[PDB]
Amino acid sequence: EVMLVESGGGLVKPGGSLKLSCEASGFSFGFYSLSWVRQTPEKRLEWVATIAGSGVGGQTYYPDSVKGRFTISRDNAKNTLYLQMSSLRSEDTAVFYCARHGEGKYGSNFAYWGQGTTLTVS
Amino acid sequence: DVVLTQSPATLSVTPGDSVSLSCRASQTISDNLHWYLQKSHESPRLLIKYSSQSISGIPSRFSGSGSGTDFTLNINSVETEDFGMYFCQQTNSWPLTFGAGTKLEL
Amino acid sequence: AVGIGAVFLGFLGAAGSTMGAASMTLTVQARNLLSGTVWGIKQLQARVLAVERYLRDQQLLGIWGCSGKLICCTNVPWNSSWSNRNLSEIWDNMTWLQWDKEISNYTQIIYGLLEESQNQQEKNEQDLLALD
Amino acid sequence: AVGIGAVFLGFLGAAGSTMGAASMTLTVQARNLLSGTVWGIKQLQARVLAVERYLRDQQLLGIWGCSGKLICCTNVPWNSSWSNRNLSEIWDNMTWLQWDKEISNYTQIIYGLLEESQNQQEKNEQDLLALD
Amino acid sequence: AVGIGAVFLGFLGAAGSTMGAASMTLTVQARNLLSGTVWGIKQLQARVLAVERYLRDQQLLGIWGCSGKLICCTNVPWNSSWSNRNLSEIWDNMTWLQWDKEISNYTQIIYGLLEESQNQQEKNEQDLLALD
Amino acid sequence: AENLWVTVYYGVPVWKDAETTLFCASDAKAYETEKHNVWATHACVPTDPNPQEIHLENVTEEFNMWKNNMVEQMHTDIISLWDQSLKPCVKLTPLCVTLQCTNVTNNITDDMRGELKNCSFNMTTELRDKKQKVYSLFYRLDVVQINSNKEYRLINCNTSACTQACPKVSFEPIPIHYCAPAGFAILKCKDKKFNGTGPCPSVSTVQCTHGIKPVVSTQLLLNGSLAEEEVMIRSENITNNAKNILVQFNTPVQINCTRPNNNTRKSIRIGPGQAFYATGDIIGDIRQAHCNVSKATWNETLGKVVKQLRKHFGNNTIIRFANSSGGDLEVTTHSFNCGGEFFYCNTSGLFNSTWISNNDSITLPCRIKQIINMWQRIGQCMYAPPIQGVIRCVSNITGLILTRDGGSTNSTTETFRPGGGDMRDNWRSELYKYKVVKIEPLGVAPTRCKRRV
Amino acid sequence: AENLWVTVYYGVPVWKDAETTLFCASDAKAYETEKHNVWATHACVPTDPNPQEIHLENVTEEFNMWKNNMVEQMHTDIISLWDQSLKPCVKLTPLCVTLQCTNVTNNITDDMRGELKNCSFNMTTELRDKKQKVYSLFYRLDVVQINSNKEYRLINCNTSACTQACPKVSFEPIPIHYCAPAGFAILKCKDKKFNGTGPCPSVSTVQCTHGIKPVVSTQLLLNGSLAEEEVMIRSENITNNAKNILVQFNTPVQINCTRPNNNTRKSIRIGPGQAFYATGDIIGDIRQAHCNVSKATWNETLGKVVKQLRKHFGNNTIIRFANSSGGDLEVTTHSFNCGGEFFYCNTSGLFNSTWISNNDSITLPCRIKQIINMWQRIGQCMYAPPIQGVIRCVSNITGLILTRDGGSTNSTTETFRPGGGDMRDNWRSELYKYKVVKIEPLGVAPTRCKRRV
Amino acid sequence: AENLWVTVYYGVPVWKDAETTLFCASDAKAYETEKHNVWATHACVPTDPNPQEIHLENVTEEFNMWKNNMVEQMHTDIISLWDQSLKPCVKLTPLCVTLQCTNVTNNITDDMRGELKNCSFNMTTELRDKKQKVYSLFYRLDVVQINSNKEYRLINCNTSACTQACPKVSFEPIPIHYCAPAGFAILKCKDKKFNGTGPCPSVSTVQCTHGIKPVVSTQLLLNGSLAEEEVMIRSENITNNAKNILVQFNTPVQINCTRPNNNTRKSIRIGPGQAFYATGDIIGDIRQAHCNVSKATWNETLGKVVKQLRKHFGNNTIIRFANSSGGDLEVTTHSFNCGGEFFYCNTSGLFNSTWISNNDSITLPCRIKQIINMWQRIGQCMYAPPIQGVIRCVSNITGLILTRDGGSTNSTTETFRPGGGDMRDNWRSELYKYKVVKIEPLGVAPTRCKRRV
Ligand SMILES: *[C@@H]1O[C@H](CO)[C@@H](O[C@@H]2O[C@H](CO)[C@@H](O[C@@H]3O[C@H](CO)[C@@H](O)[C@H](O)[C@@H]3O)[C@H](O)[C@H]2NC(C)=O)[C@H](O)[C@H]1NC(C)=O
Ligand SMILES: *[C@@H]1O[C@H](CO)[C@@H](O)[C@H](O)[C@H]1NC(C)=O
Repeated sequence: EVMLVESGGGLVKPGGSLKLSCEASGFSFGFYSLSWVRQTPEKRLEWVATIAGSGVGGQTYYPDSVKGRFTISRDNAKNTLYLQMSSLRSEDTAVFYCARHGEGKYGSNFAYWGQGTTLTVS
Repeated sequence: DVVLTQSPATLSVTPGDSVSLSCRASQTISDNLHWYLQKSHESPRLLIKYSSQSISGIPSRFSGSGSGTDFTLNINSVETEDFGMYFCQQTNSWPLTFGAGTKLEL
Repeated sequence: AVGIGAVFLGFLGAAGSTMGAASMTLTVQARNLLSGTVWGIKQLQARVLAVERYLRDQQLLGIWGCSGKLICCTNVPWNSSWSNRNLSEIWDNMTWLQWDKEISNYTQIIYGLLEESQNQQEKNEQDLLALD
Repeated sequence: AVGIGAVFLGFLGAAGSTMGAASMTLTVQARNLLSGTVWGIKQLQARVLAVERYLRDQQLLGIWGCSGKLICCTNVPWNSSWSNRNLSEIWDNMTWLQWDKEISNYTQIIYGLLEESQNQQEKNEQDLLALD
Repeated sequence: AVGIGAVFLGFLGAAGSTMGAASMTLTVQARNLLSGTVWGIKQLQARVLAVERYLRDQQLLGIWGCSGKLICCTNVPWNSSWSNRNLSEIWDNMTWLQWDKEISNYTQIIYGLLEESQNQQEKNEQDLLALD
Repeated sequence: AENLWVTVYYGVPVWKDAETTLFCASDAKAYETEKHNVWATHACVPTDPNPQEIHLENVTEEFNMWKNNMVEQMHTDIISLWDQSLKPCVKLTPLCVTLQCTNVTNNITDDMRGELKNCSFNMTTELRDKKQKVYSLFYRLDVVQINSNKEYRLINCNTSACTQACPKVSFEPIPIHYCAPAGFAILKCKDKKFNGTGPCPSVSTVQCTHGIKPVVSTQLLLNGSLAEEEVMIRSENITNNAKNILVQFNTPVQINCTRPNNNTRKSIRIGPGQAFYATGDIIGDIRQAHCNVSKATWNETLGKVVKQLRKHFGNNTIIRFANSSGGDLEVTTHSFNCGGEFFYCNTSGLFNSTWISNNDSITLPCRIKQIINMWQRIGQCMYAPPIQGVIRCVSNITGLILTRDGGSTNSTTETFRPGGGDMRDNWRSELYKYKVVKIEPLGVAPTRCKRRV
Repeated sequence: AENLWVTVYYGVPVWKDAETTLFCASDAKAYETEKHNVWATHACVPTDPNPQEIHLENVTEEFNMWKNNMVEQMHTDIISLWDQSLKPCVKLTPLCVTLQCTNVTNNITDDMRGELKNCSFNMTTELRDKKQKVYSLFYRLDVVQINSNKEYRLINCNTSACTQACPKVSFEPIPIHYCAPAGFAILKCKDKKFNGTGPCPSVSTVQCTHGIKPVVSTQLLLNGSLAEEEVMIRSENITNNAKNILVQFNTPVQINCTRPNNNTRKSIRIGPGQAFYATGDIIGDIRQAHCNVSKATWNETLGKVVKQLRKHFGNNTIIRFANSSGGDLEVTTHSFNCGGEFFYCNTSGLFNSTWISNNDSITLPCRIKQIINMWQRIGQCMYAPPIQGVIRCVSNITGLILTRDGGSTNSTTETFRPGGGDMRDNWRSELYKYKVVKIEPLGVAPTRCKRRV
Repeated sequence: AENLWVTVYYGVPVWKDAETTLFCASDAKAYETEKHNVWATHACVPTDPNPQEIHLENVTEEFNMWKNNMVEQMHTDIISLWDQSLKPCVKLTPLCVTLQCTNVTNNITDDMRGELKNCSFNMTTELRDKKQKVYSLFYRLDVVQINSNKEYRLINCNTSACTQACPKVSFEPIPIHYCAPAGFAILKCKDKKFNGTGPCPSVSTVQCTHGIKPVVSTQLLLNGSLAEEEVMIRSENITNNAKNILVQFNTPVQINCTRPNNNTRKSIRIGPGQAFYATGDIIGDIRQAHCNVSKATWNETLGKVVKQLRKHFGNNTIIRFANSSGGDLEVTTHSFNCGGEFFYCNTSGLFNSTWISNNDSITLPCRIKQIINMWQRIGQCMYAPPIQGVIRCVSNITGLILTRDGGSTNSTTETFRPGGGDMRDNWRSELYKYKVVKIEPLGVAPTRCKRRV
């Protein structure tokens, strides 16, 4: 079945760095676009980063609020997704979810969500 | 950015009644609209993709409609397990944005 | 509209991959099977060879229990005289062309077993319908 | 040993056998029905007569409820004006070629009955599906 | 007596009639679709165009959920951007050529929607069948 | 309720306009005559009885007969089986020899002209050594002057060596039922008031057309498909001068064409099994071939068509006729076939009148030509053989092919002129009722049912 | 209970009589000879190994061989590929020149007559200007006299100029396996006692017939398909006088026909790349071509068939034979092929006996003809080229084609006479075992089950 | 557990090697030229845009180009439609007359010889009686001597009367995309280092090949498919002496062949509608047609191929070249087509060097022949008509066809010799990337699931 398990969350001082991981199984990992989306303690959902799949073009997408600071990457040979965080801010505190998209034209949606890992920056 | 406005923000309904949830976009997202339910202590789960096509595993009481800027999620006999936070989502343009959610209470 | 969906190559794309990577998309080779005064008969004998080799596999597929399901279980057991291989290997180690070499003697024994195992289940379904 | 050439007959093998023994193997007459510069058009016009008269039976089969199931009950009753015979003989006494003479007037009444009994049953599934 | 020529029309018999009386008999348009040295190649290139255009619509039908059932419900909803008309007319007001003019822009978006709504149901049915 | 779902519907009656290859259906009664005494009696398909002409009530359909197809294909294959029926028969190459021709023996009056030349020549026998010296008789439309003495030659031996016409075949018209293949219907317009274009609000579906007679007339359509009640005229844009006006009238005008020379045949042997039929002596008298029509019938029909022409050009319009000012011999003449011989008449006692809005017969002096270049192809001919005895036929004039006069002034008169031109326009007087559609099943409609799992 | 319901059965063994186009299956071993040294060795299909001749036990089937088909298609296509194997070869038109023929140099006895004429003539060379003077040799059965001096002509020079035969191709018979297409079976009657009509209670289904040798003999069938146990006679109405008696006997009678002239060939060049092979000098002596049969075998076989004929004509019937009272040279004679040359023998020392109910060889004096009108078509012939050396062949006489003599009196004798007639009757001695059926699946039978909803 | 069950799998990627009939895909842009100015522009299919050339990762496949199929079928049908484009054209039989030829008016030096003969003869006009006396001009490779006086004849007048070529058609090459039908794939080897056999570890599946130009050159392949990086040589066993070495080099060498005579045409009438185009006067001077190549590019290219030949024959090998020691005129020469005329050059200033392991142009004196015996069949030729004006073309020399010299001694040199031979080897320089496989879906594999009831 499709499995997404994130790890690496923690308490970070502001200005610090942290690498998140998402271990996936049950599908051809490299073909799917993958994203990190976070949910704030007030329960708002914020898209954080996307890396396209192998047959999608493999580019990365970030909102302006994180560009130059956040890096989404994948290691397709090990079916693992990574999220590299630098210059962390207290506003980054959230549960971070790994998510897998769908297929074809009607596959830009989030198809699978992880359990989430907690980042607290203070 | 596309702003998604969900209405109402919170709503209490008795199990068995039917509801219509509104999502309004600041720009046209004609078929770019998905619905998710997030219950308490859980991750979100996709309910409806690209405004109206139903998803295997989502109950038939869930129905979607709407085109352009105005979209509607119908729940046609609400069950106890359906109560939670409801989000709409657009894929028409970057950045990805959500509606504020309708919180359905019993 | 952002175009984020996942794409899985196209024709004969996973032709070297393992069985665990070949069985996700079989339909892409499925749908490109019908559409796509002397040089018209080279058109004629290419068309009636294409529709002929489509109808023969759609008939051998049709006369088992699998109308258009394109992947379907059956009831016949796997005699180890056919393959004698482990199960845990032959879905993620090998690939399909070594299988088609590894089994090509034992075809036309399997297709007769499949037809009799369908027609026996067919008449037993009729015998079930006959009593009530 | 196990596996003998006695009960494993061939093409048109049970063509004199009873109906209860002809219906055990119907697939053997089924699969040898499609496969098997002026003498090339005798190959072409033999092939496109074979595949046309194969598609006509797969179409006459197709418009009833029986897509490729090869044995199927239906809902029209058997009026005794057609055959008037008892049931207990006509699965082990007579044979199929004697049947084709014994019924050949009453075909195209049955074939007309089957289409209306299918499309009536079809709209009755739709009327069942519409209310729920 | 029983059996009259009034309501038993022929090919294209209800071609001006309403949808509620044209969908009663669809088989009559169904059966006249396959059957009926240089003027033989005008027969050949008419035959392999007839069986080609029969297999192409039977293939577009085949890859949805409707193998040969000829009337079938589906799961995709009816977006009102296509027609926006009420239902109580579209079974007794128009005729089929009036519908086909009224909809002809919106084909090939719908045909793309049915294939994805079938293949999503196909693999989700397979994922349901694999776990059990 | 509002949860409407897509339901497809296979085998549903709708059609589009298309074009595919049609085939014959020869009548089975013409199958008794053995092994192609006429062309296309063994080659293509025996017909069916009682073709299922079934009405299509509450149906309107936008017909057309000018942008119609299947009148190009019928002209194509009728060309093709006309070329199919002369290739086994014997080729007439070695006749382009220098002739020697005198006048035929006749009372040569200065008013009459010598219609027939003698033309005694040399020709190889079946032996390669011997060369017989044979004589014949020949018309003036077949010899040209080689330029003392006077020696002619055949006219088409330059640029077109051409065939005999095999006496096994016959040029009579047989009915032809065009039938659609599987998946195509043939709409037939049942309207008793129907010009060329326009919606025909009473159609009917067939599978095989009615018996079409393939005739060959250039002007003065013959022997086919009379009109219902009035005389209907029909064209394309009637304020154009390049589009012919195919008049088709309701009652037939009976013609009585004949040729009163006896015209005895004889067989010269070219080689091994290659006969050549030449006219030998003529028994009796040398008289001119003519045609007759009744003036009371013809004048009444022009009184009808000058009334119906005023429906499109108004009243007080002084309609007059003329006689096809110029052109080749196959456009200035009423070119037709009669019993196997090819008459070229002179329609100038017919098309000569003027009309204001307020027992005897007319004789048309015809003339006969033996080589034939029907459809005016570049490298083909057909030596039609002579035929024994007096030849006489009776035909029904059914429709005219008029042509307007391209005025550019503020006049009232409209000097109409007949003109044949393309041979397809003959068959548009027969194939205007029929269009061919393509059955397109697998429609789609929304209803309130969902595919249950 | 009594609510019986229709249950269809797809793929069910029943068949109906039909007729469709069959095709070859040449043996693959005969594929080594390259590019059509005989007709139809590259053109049609390579065969299959081990054809599934499978019994159909407890099956009876009403066969027929007189209203049978498949002897018409095989005659049709063998005509067609015979014309296909003559379209590449060179047409022999320019040989129709006035010959000049004397006797061949030989000991001319008054009792014998000159069988071969000398015939020195003129013929064009490959240059169009020059004309060489060449001589040949010709049989007396190919020239007739044009009427001092003595000048002949070809017999076929009237009405049919016809081709030479390319010495690359060969007229030998190869086996031909006729095969049914998909959906059609071929029933083979395995009954060892089976005349023409009647139910054959032991059938078997094949897909390709056994190797049929297409030979061309009028009387005295050769080289094919001997009978099993007795000598079986089979006909249509045996009380008819217009229906042939296809005798097929059980043991073969070996014939050893030859031609002992040396018959040197030579090549005259007609034009560009058109060679013509004419017989040049004759080496040795001029002796007559003959055939031999053993008198002990032939008289024993007629002793068998005069016993089996009394089963149909009663006993004490004095059966005698005669020698085909009249007709052309191709019906009164045993006309056949041997090594590529066409012998016409004289079966009148054979069919001459009378039978009452109580080491040496027979020589048949043959005669040779070079042009050939096999199947007796109207406008064809076939100049067979000469062949080098002494010619000798050995064949098995297998069956006769008799014909009774249509008496109208109360006699006992029945003077049988040979007669060839239609060439199809040869192939009915090969195609009586096979009928072609049409597989008709989708039967229907009532039983007690209903499609549940 | 161990109760494994059969599960079939439809639509599964595997293929086996096979061979079936492929078809055209003519480019749609070549459809504007009306009604077959070149062969096969209306007959076969307009192509598709952007053919889905898609990689097949992790796939190796044992290719071959020597035992490859589908390059014999392209040679088969290109022969056949070459005969299709000559069947409408006029047969040139009555030109076989005894000529009378003198030298053309030119400054005849004793060192040079007369290349063009006058050859005034007799010819029938369109009338069968008269015979005009006409003159022409002819090349020396078209006349042979009939042996006072001096009278010639045509060289092909022996053994092969052959047609003229209609000036409507054109012999130019258009690109041809071969496409597989449905159910068959075409594997294309994308390896930039790939000789004949061997696993190609970078394949790709197409449905239509790239645009192949069917050209006819014997030596010096033209206008097609340069190599990627190096000069690739490829053969069968390179230790064989009968197998050609198809060199294909990387940068093109531009050739500039021309013919500077004006060569005015004229039309002689043979008979009825049979024109014959013969070269009349020549305007200007009588100069020889030649070809030129640049010495700096060509000597560098031979410096490349002498490096790559040592990869197969070792180093310190004194490689030298020569000029095809003997043979016919179509193997000793660079035989090609240019604008509609058929040049036979003399490659002896090119292939003449020797190589040890340590602005001006070369002019090749070409020569023109008008009758043409492509594929060296027995009874065919093709009289190409003359064309007006100076003739000039520009082509890319892309590959050579060398041939080693079959030594049997312990020498070091390897005297390569050019040789064309079969024209298929040209197209094996185009069809080495492509093999054709047959897709076999519907596989079968055991797993642990059962069809529930
Ligand atoms: C291929 O290259 C060769 C080598 O150059 C060419 O032969 C040369 O052709 C040129 C032009 O035709 C000749 O030039 C002539 O020069 C005289 C003297 O000045 C001048 O009066 C003329 O007007 C002309 O330009 C040159 O003589 C000749 N080479 C020799 C040795 O005679 C050949 O023409 C080239 N081929 C093509 C198609 O360009
Ligand atoms: C010949 O040249 C090749 C090309 O590099 C080289 O590898 C080889 O060593 C040379 N042989 C000798 C004997 O130097």
